[PDB]
Amino acid sequence: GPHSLRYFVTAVSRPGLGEPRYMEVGYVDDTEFVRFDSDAENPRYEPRARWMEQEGPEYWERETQKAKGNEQSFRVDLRTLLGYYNQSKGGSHTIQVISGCEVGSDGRLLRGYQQYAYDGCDYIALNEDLKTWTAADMAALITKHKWEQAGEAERLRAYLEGTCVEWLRRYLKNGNATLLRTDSPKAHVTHHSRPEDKVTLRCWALGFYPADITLTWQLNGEELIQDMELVETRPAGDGTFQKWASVVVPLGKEQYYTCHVYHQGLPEPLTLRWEP
Amino acid sequence: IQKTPQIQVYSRHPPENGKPNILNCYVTQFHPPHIEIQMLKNGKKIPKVEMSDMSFSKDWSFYILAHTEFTPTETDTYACRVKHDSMAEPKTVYWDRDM
Amino acid sequence: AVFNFATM
Repeated sequence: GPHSLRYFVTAVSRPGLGEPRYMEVGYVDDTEFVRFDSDAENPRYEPRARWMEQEGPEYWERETQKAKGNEQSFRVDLRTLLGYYNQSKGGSHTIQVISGCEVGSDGRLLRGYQQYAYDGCDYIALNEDLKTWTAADMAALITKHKWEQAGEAERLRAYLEGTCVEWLRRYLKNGNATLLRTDSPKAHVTHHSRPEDKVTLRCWALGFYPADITLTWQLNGEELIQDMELVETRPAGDGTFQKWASVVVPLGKEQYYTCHVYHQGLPEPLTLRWEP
Repeated sequence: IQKTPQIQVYSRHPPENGKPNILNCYVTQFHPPHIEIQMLKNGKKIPKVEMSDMSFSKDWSFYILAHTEFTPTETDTYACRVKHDSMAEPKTVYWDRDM
Repeated sequence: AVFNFATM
């Protein structure tokens, strides 16, 4: 299938309490592989997956210096954006960026992206063409114009088509036994009483990688998406994921409901019911 | 924007007494990013707690995982207490073994 | 592997 290299970066001011906190977290398909955090005892880029330990000290020193440079850059940005928005120096504010690329199974670029947010709202973003920017407001129009004079977009484009994709392939190769694996979901059903002669059936899926999964409830063959509680798929602390979907059904009728679990790790979708 | 954290508590494996496991507290859909997450065993702070899987969704709200190794016991109570600007007081979510 | 970000 396709794969992706993604960085989530945040800088958040805290007036009165020193310099902004700056964080970079990197992912290859749903697994955390690197991290920078300005509040660490010693702020350096560090591995977050065992396969990255193979990268030598030149990798770690380069990425560390890049991250410290990015930190100062975002510190300036925070000051700048107080000016654009006519805001005071006493409040805390947040810049977020998502930056990365996806390649298809042939190892070629499918899409690149770089989007920024300020205080939780769209700010500026590179378009799919990798040539122009969409500014969400007029503060961001100032940025758009600065970035257009500086050739920022072809600079970014060159990273996305060049460095980003080339490092993704490297990571997928060096970490293939972790990244290219599939852990199949193991599933079960729990049962809970409700008032009014009804019952919650909850279908659980545990232990799976990658994160993409689909849980449905059925009755005769109709999917009951119209009466389903669920949680977003979530990490379980060891590089695998979990999910549940529930449905409310009449007491004594729970044997006609089936949970179905769809995952790329499974040779065929799982089917199960409540076990009394 | 202000967004209240959704707090979810769960083990990696179905919980069996005497059997090593991982307790998780996923704290999601929140803004602004400043947050305090404490995992508790019998009302007391668990000292060895790894933070991980920090990210954000399409709408920019923050997600992060707190997790720790543990061995369940019938009598032990586990929970996760979160302080965030969106909430006047700390919200605790308790681990529900039977969920 | 990460980008060097520009100032706004």
